[PDB]
Amino acid sequence: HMPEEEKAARLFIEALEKGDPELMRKVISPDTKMVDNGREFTGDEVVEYVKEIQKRGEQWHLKKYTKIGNVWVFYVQVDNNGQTEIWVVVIKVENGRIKIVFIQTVRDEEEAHEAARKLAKQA
Repeated sequence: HMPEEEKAARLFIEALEKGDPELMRKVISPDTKMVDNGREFTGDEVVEYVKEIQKRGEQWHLKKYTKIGNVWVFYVQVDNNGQTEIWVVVIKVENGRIKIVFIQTVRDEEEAHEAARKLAKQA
C-alpha cells in the first residue's frame, strides 16, 4: 500500500519512536546526513543518536505527516521528563535510502508549518 520512498522515511521515524538503533541501521547509509537544530550527524552517528534517545528515555510520537514536493514532512510530539514539544522532521529519500534529515524544535503548530516550508526548501 505504501511506496518504498514513503516506507523508508516512515521507518526512520519509527526507529526514533521506538528508540530502536538496529531499525535505524537498516534505513541509513554511511553518507546519510541528519541535522538536529543545527547539529550535524553522519552515518553511524545517527544510530548512536537513537541509542541516546533510548538511554534518555525520550518519547517521540508521530502526529501526522505529508509529502511536499520530493521531501517528507513529519510533525512529531517529543516528551522529556514532564515536558512536551513539537519537532518538525524533514526527510529526503534518494534511491531508497535517507539522504538528508532536518530536525527542528518549534513552539506552535503555526511555526511548525513555517519551519517545514523552510527546511523542505533546503532538503
